[PDB]
Amino acid sequence: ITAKPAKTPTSPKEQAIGLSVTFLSFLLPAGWVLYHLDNYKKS
Amino acid sequence: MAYPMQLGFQDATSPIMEELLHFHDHTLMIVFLISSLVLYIISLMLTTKLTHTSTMDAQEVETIWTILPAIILILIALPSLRILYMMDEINNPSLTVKTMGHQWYWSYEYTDYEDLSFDSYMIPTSELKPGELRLLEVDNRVVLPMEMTIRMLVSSEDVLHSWAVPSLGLKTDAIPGRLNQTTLMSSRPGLYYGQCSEICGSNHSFMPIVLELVPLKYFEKWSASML
Amino acid sequence: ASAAKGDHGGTGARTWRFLTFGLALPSVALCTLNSWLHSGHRERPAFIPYHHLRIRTKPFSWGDGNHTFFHNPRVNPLPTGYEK
Amino acid sequence: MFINRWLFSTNHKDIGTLYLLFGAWAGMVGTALSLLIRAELGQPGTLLGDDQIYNVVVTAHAFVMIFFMVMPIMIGGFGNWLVPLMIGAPDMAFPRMNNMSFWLLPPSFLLLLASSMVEAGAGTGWTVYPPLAGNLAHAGASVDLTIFSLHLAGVSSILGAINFITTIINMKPPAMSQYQTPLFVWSVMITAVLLLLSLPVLAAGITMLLTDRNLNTTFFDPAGGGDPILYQHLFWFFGHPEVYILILPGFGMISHIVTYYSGKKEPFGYMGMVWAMMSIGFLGFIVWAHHMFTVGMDVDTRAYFTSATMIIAIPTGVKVFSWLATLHGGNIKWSPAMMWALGFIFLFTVGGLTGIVLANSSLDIVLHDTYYVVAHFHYVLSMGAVFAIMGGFVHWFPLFSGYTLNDTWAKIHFAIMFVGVNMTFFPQHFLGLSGMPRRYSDYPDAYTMWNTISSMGSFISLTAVMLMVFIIWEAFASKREVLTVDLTTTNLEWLNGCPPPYHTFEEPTYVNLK
Amino acid sequence: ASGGGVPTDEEQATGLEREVMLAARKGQDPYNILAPKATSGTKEDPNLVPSITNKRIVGCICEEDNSTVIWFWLHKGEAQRCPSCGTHYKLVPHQLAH
Amino acid sequence: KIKNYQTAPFDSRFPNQNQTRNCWQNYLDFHRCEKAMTAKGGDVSVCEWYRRVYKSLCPISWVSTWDDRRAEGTFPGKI
Amino acid sequence: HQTHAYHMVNPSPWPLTGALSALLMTSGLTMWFHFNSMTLLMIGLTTNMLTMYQWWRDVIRESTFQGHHTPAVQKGLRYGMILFIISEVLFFTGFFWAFYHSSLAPTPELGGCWPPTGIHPLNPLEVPLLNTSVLLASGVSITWAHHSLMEGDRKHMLQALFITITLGVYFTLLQASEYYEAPFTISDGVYGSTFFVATGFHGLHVIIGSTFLIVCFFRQLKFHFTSNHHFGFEAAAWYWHFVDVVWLFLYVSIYWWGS
Amino acid sequence: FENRVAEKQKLFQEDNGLPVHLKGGATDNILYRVTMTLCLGGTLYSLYCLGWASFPHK
Amino acid sequence: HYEEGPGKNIPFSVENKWRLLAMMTLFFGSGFAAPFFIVRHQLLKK
Ligand SMILES: CCCCCCCCCCCCCCCCCC(=O)OCC(COC(=O)CCCCCCCCCCCCCCCCC)OC(=O)CCCCCCCCCCCCCCCCC
Ligand code: HEA
Ligand code: HEA
Ligand SMILES: CCCCC/C=C/C/C=C/C/C=C/C/C=C/CCCC(=O)O[C@H](COC(=O)CCCCCCCCCCCCCCCCC)COP(=O)(O)OCCN
Ligand SMILES: CCCCC/C=C/C/C=C/C/C=C/C/C=C\CCCC(=O)O[C@H](COC(=O)CCCCCCCCCCCCCCCCC)COP(=O)(O)OCCN
Ligand SMILES: CCCCC/C=C\C/C=C/C/C=C\C/C=C\CCCC(=O)O[C@H](COC(=O)CCCCCCCCCCCCCCCCC)COP(=O)(O)OCCN
Ligand SMILES: CCCCCC/C=C/CCCCCCCCCC(=O)O[C@H](COC(=O)CCCCCCCCCCCCCCC)COP(=O)(O)OC[C@@H](O)CO
Ligand SMILES: CCCCCC/C=C\CCCCCCCCCC(=O)O[C@H](COC(=O)CCCCCCCCCCCCCCC)COP(=O)(O)OC[C@@H](O)CO
Ligand SMILES: CCCCCC/C=C\CCCCCCCCCC(=O)O[C@H](COC(=O)CCCCCCCCCCCCCCC)COP(=O)(O)OC[C@@H](O)CO
Ligand SMILES: CCCCCCCCCCO[C@@H]1O[C@H](CO)[C@@H](O[C@H]2O[C@H](CO)[C@@H](O)[C@H](O)[C@H]2O)[C@H](O)[C@H]1O
Ligand SMILES: CCCCCCCCCCO[C@@H]1O[C@H](CO)[C@@H](O[C@H]2O[C@H](CO)[C@@H](O)[C@H](O)[C@H]2O)[C@H](O)[C@H]1O
Ligand SMILES: C[C@H](CCC(=O)O)[C@H]1CC[C@H]2[C@@H]3[C@H](O)C[C@@H]4C[C@H](O)CC[C@]4(C)[C@H]3C[C@H](O)[C@]12C
Ligand SMILES: C[C@H](CCC(=O)O)[C@H]1CC[C@H]2[C@@H]3[C@H](O)C[C@@H]4C[C@H](O)CC[C@]4(C)[C@H]3C[C@H](O)[C@]12C
Ligand code: CUA
Ligand SMILES: [Cu+2]
Ligand SMILES: [Mg+2]
Ligand code: NA
Ligand SMILES: [O-]
Ligand SMILES: [Zn+2]
Repeated sequence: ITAKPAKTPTSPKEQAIGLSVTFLSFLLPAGWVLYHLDNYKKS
Repeated sequence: MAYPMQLGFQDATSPIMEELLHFHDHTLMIVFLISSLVLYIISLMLTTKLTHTSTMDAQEVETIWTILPAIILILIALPSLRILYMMDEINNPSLTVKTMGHQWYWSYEYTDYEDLSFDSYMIPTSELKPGELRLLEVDNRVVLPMEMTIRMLVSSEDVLHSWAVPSLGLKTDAIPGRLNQTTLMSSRPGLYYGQCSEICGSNHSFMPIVLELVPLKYFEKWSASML
Repeated sequence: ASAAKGDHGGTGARTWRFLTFGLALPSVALCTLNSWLHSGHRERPAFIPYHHLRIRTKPFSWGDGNHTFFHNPRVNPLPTGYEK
Repeated sequence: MFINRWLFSTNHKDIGTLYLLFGAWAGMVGTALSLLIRAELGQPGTLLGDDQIYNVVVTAHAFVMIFFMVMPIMIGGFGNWLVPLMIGAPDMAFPRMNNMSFWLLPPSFLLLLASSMVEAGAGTGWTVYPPLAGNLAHAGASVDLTIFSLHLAGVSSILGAINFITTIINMKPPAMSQYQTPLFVWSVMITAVLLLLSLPVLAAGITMLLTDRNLNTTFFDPAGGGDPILYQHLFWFFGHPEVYILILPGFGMISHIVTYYSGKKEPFGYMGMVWAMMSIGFLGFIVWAHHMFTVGMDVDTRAYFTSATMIIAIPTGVKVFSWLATLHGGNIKWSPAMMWALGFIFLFTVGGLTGIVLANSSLDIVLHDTYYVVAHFHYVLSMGAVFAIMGGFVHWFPLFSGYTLNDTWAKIHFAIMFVGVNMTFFPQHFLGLSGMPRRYSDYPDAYTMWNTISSMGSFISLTAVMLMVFIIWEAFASKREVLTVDLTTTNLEWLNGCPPPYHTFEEPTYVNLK
Repeated sequence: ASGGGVPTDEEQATGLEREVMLAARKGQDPYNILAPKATSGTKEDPNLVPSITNKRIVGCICEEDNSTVIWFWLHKGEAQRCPSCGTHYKLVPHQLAH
Repeated sequence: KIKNYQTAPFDSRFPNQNQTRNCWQNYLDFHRCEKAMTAKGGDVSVCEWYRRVYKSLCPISWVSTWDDRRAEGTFPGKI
Repeated sequence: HQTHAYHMVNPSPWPLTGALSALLMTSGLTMWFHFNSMTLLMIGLTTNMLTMYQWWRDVIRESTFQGHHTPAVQKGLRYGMILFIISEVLFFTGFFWAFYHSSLAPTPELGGCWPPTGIHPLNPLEVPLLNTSVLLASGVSITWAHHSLMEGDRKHMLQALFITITLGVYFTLLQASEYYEAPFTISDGVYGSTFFVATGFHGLHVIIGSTFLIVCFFRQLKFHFTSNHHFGFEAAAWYWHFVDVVWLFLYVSIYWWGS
Repeated sequence: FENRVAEKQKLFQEDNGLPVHLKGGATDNILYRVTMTLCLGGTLYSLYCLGWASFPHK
Repeated sequence: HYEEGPGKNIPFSVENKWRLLAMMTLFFGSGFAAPFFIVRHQLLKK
């Protein structure tokens, strides 16, 4: 395929943030729940 | 039972299960061969700069790759069906035993002569004895005479369960309102384990099956002692 | 089969109206006669509390939860028998 | 305007887009469930400490992956986008009914998550066999909500099937015979026929489960003369067609992807490929009882179903060999999509061959309700339906968005997923031959090595799913607009540009008869 | 025995249905219901491709029974050729608004 | 007069995995034979073979339920 | 400005109100069965009927009034309706399978016989036979109505169609009666189960089909149909034959052979 | 009755850019508002009821 | 008429890649978290 160069280029810094933020949106909430499992059972 | 890092089938306890292993080796050679041939040929197609992008004639070659696969299926079906009908073949059992599935344990009935029946529950992990197996041991084993044709009748008094003993090649669903026949013949004495093979609620993972295979005289004296 | 009548030249409304009033409605009228003849009530049978009948695994979501939707006191017993 | 366009759509591309969005969200729900599963099995013992909760996780995992991720993406998504464009049709035949097929799915899903939030959920398996699914063993609303979820998903797919069949039959250029329609369109029409015939039998079964639970019927209850095996027959009568429904559009997309990235004007053996997909559709209706080899059925029946199941290998073989034949002498572009498609050909083959092992009723006695079945079907849904969805998505994202993906990030995503799924599912074969039951929350101790490896692999695939989200964000974040697409002469869906306009083929194509 | 009271397409058909119906009475196909008949499609005898714009997608079934359709845009101006078989096609713009 | 009974033998009327009818038949046959005799004076003994087969094959809980229902008047089969 | 014959439909809210009505009826049945309340059901049923009305109304507007129904659009709707009816045959097939399964291998709980011990079946020669006569008659009367319309005959179409509906309603009142009078219930084991659920779904389809015919009757009154364009009428006629043939199968199977 | 189809064809073909579900006039609007209100209100009462049934109430 | 072309044939804005990141994060995030909070919810019920 061929394409125009990016209209709004996304630098390494910017990708690092988007990837970091993406991963954390998945991991924090699951991690919170799995970490508090004992607290849910003893209750 | 299974042992750690086991790859294949539990060792054959009956001659029926002996036949399944040799049929499995057969079928698996064929699987490996085809799987390897597909993997190889993909890589053959993908490893040349040489091109032929024009229209290719499909008649001659479609013959080859329907007839060949069709022959392979027959090479598999033949012994598959030999074994199916051999399994079914009439046996003349010396003995009938019923098993009723329950939430969440097996009940057993030996009622040819006397009214012998007991409940069989998993040994809790906190109550295991030195060298006993987690999730597999039962309070009351199914004692059965070795080297003799036994008829198992399987059923349930609540939900579906299924009565399995992988070493003997056995799995018969346990359905209320229904009595499923199967036949059992251990070539050897010992302990032969199995697990409820139809989801039946909370404790489906925790209602196992232990067969204890001993000589007839020990079986007779056991039975008398269990009344 | 040809059934046994005749017909079948061109296919008009006229033919199908012929069959509507010549065969169809007369058949309905005969079966209506034949029915308003073998009707009137019948010997309601001795109640036996067979376990394969009057099934109750969950109360019905209407009434007292023990009557079926088209309950007829005359011919439908409850699991404990017919009603006074 | 936003409402008139996205809640009131009658446009095949916008509805295809709502489907892909819905599918992608469902995929996340489906994935979380699969990680809870593999968390519980990741070391010996109990994690959730409640094997009804485990049973509910497994049930919902399957409902979500099957009914809310695969079908809506493949048929609702790629189907509404591509089928009209590939036959130069101005939209689908019933473009307003098409919108209701889509809006039935959010309600269907709300019913499933309600099922899991009320009482103790439905710990039944996706098969929902009675009497466990019954009003004694599963008292209360959970199973009824599950039944009603399946009813709405059912109506959605039946109306969709009528829509694709009508559209593909009636809305081709007048000069295009069905033997000039591309293979993806064929895959969807044959899929739609399967959906038309099979779902109404499921609706019957689960409606009879609804009356046993709530109106004192006894269809499946021995006390009233009923039979639980009846429900199995009705469910599997649908359930086998269902699995071919899950893969046929997959086959369609694989055929286009392999053709395109081989730099070929056509797939090898077009008519053979049509024949194969139709044979597979037909045979898929006369094999259902291979799901029932252990319920206690007569030897002759078990020999028929063994034999009828194996036949399917032949037509399926003609597709596999025809894809190798398409590659042969190709000018191969090692694009991300081609990688997915080459992954597909290999893993699907592996999965189908373990299927052929299960076809032998004899062996199936030992393998049934073990992890050997779980391994078989994850090789053909989580390396088959999923790999064909990925290949299609990276291949057609530019058409749908106007934007291009980073090809390097996408090859990286492929590499991570391939290791993930192979580490997750290959060992389950061993767990199966050695006799580990399925629908188990804990296992005897000998099973720990392969369960640990399997659970670790489940995590490597989570990492790919997370990267995927980032990759789609990067594409939209960077905004690299498409210019040129090769092979438009044999890929009509690209020929109106990227994205194509809201209205396409306002002027139909011109095709001579000669 | 009989009578009337039931309108005809000629009396009561309207909008695009009426337009399709009246065009077919004159043997015209403005709404692309019929497959065009090919010419020999040479330079001298090109395939005449009606359009309401200055481009329209052709699809060429190069030979009878071919399953592969070759798709390309035809622009107003000099006769273009099918990239697979070379048969010529010419755009003949403008129409509709009658 | 085979007696020397170990278990119910193969009955060619019931050759497949589902043995429900086999149990049921032998239960009916016994209580039938038992009624013939406990009416016309003779010896339950001639009914014995039906008794041993149904006892061998039938779940305790089925027999138990069938017996309770004979007593109740709700037994659905014909004796 | 299109130069194809097919119908681009205006943005519609009815697909959304349809889907939500589906959620309201299913969650309302759940509310009814389990939490002893009918209000969700009452609302879903209402919005469903409101949806149905406005959607099919719009189809009339689009066709009779705006003329978007070219021969191509009509050919499509034909396929659509044939495909819908096929889907309904497979639904019923599920219940025939159920019936044949239960009745061909009666279980011990039933006395090992069909009919089950304690089931006193309806005489297939009484109201069942009348019902058969009524649906077959309606099959004749709707065919006369079809030929009347094709031949331009307004009065005779309306007469034939009125008759077809009357017979439709007659069947419905008869079935309501024999439901009331039946000595067995839906809870009389698998006999009651198969009987009331199979014939009860049939009964619903008779009402749906009757409703469709009535819509066709009123549209004909307002002169919507021409002698050559009347797909609403053919669809209703196809549906009505379907309902008729399903009844013949129920009669032969449940009422006659199952007696 | 008389054949007033031609009247209706004029009304529904009037070039006012109104969609087909609103083109009949003010009652189309009223009926739509009642339909959409029952649907959206019913769906919120639905979400409340799932709320209710999600937590134990002896 | 509606808007056509890149970033305009979708029901979400791509005008700002950070606003977009928030939306994608909420959307795939609500999906993945939902099961964890259902397990939680059932563990707490008893
Ligand atoms: C994941 C961990 C692997 C564990 C291995 C254990 C070894 C230690 C004991 C070291 C050895 C100890 C000796 C004990 C002998 C016991 C014999 C027995 O009981 O006999 C039964 C055994 C016989 O099986 C075996 O003989 C082992 C299977 C190996 C197959 C070839 C793969 C080799 C590569 C390994 C990487 C796997 C992951 C990727 C595999 C990719 C998917 C197939 O168990 C089976 O029946 C397995 C059934 C698998 C069915 C799938 C068929 C598809 C195959 C496709 C191959 C693609 C080519 C690779 C191409 C590879 C490129 C990617
Ligand atoms: C399509 C169907 C599908 C998919 C994709 C999956 C995916 C996975 N499944 Fe699934 N599974 C089933 C269908 C599927 N499964 C069924 C039907 C059962 C049986 C249920 C029962 O017994 O009742 C089951 C059972 C099952 C068990 C057995 C439970 C038990 O017996 O106790 C396990 C255990 O490992 C498991 C694991 C996994 C894992 C790790 C993944 C995945 O994590 C592997 C990696 C794949 C992904 C993460 C895919 C992500 C795709 C997307 C997100 C789409 C993105 C969208 C766009 C680009 C538009 N599955
Ligand atoms: C897309 C989904 C999909 C597909 C395509 C298939 C394809 C096949 N399946 Fe599978 N299957 C499932 C999804 C699928 N399956 C699921 C979800 C279950 C269980 C669900 C549950 O219980 O919850 C299941 C269960 C299942 C069982 C029951 C096991 C048990 O529960 O005990 C069996 C038994 O025969 C089976 C067989 C097959 C066969 C023979 C094929 C064939 O169609 C495969 C044919 C393909 C090949 C053979 C490879 C390509 C061919 C060649 C390279 C040519 C040469 C080949 C030969 C010579 C053989 N499947
Ligand atoms: C368990 C029991 C075991 C038994 C064994 C069972 C065996 C079953 C066998 C089935 C036979 C199948 C064969 C397949 C083919 C059959 C014939 C092909 C028909 C066909 O294709 O022919 C065409 C169509 O005809 C058509 O539909 C047909 C047109 C018919 C018109 C001629 C009929 C005239 C005779 C009298 C008509 C009946 C009376 C009507 C009123 C009755 C009221 C009650 C040609 O039409 P035509 O001739 O120009 O005129 C048409 C009439 N207008
Ligand atoms: C509690 C149960 C109640 C049941 C309820 C349901 C019933 C369904 C019926 C619906 C009511 C509709 C009836 C219509 C009646 C009259 C219509 C008026 C028109 C008329 O009188 O029709 C005439 C013929 O019909 C006529 O005699 C009409 C003939 C009527 C037929 C009735 C059958 C009479 C039976 C007696 C004889 C039986 C013998 C049959 C045996 C042989 C069969 C093989 C012809 O008209 P015309 O000359 O072409 O018109 C001139 C221009 N249009
Ligand atoms: C002449 C027929 C008139 C029909 C209109 C009257 C009533 C409403 C029901 C109609 C819907 C039809 C089928 C639904 C299922 C079962 C009903 C069977 C028909 C019926 O009405 O049967 C009655 C049972 O009523 C009962 O419980 C039924 C109580 C009502 C239950 C509501 C329905 C719940 C089930 C809905 C499932 C829908 C799934 C469809 C799937 C769509 C496709 C994907 C019989 O009465 P009885 O007192 O047992 O015996 C008579 C004794 N004197
Ligand atoms: C107490 C009463 C309770 C009633 C509520 C229960 C439900 C009732 C449903 C009744 C069905 C009504 C259907 C009305 C359809 C009217 C619209 C119509 O008929 O539309 C026609 C096309 O048909 C079309 O779209 C095709 C129309 C397809 C509709 C198919 C309907 C059957 C399916 C209904 C739902 C089944 C549910 C099954 C449950 C298990 C319009 O084209 P023509 O007629 O050619 O006219 C144009 C000419 O005038 C030109 O000169
Ligand atoms: C337990 C409770 C479960 C409840 C679930 C109920 C589910 C949904 C709620 C019902 C909402 C339905 C509202 C009316 C829908 C009418 C559809 C219709 O009439 O669809 C037509 C197409 O299908 C055709 O013909 C023929 C097809 C007509 C389909 C009729 C829709 C009824 C759906 C019933 C279920 C179907 C499956 C039954 C088999 C098991 C018209 O196509 P459109 O794209 O609109 O217009 C195109 C234009 O060219 C017309 O001018
Ligand atoms: C159409 C032609 C296809 C040709 C293939 C055959 C298909 C169907 C017809 C066959 C039905 C009768 C078969 C006769 C053989 C035996 C019947 C029998 O008895 O079958 C019973 C149930 O059949 C039952 O209801 C079976 C109920 C029917 C299920 C059939 C499934 C197919 C349905 C889909 C077809 C699409 C329909 C399209 C609409 C026209 C099974 O119980 P047994 O195992 O006896 O248990 C007793 C034990 O004590 C013995 O050990
Ligand atoms: C299968 C999908 C899941 C994959 C694995 C996800 C693991 C990623 C970790 C992200 O999770 C965080 O871990 C923290 C700890 O590392 C938790 O804090 C907990 O522990 C801290 C100290 O140890 C305290 O400060 C906090 O209050 C307490 O909530 C926190 O809630 C959780 O978000
Ligand atoms: C996605 C949708 C999923 C839907 C899930 C299905 C659940 C539908 C159930 C409807 O719930 C209702 O809520 C009422 C209140 O609004 C309850 O009042 C009940 O609660 C209290 C009893 O303590 C008191 O208010 C009353 O006496 C008593 O009737 C009532 O019983 C219950 O039926
Ligand atoms: C005749 C038909 C269509 C040919 C055409 O119209 O183009 C073709 C298409 C696919 C062909 C089949 C497929 O190639 C699969 C089979 C291949 C074997 O070589 C012959 C039988 C076989 C079953 C073929 C018979 C016949 O040649 C088929 C059915
Ligand atoms: C009103 C109309 C006459 C004028 C016109 O054609 O519009 C006539 C034609 C056919 C008549 C109908 C048909 O004769 C069928 C029915 C006959 C009943 O005797 C009265 C109601 C009945 C439903 C009639 C009502 C009305 O008189 C109709 C509808
Ligand atoms: Cu008992 Cu699983
Ligand atoms: Cu299958
Ligand atoms: Mg099983
Ligand atoms: Na565990
Ligand atoms: O399968
Ligand atoms: Zn050409």
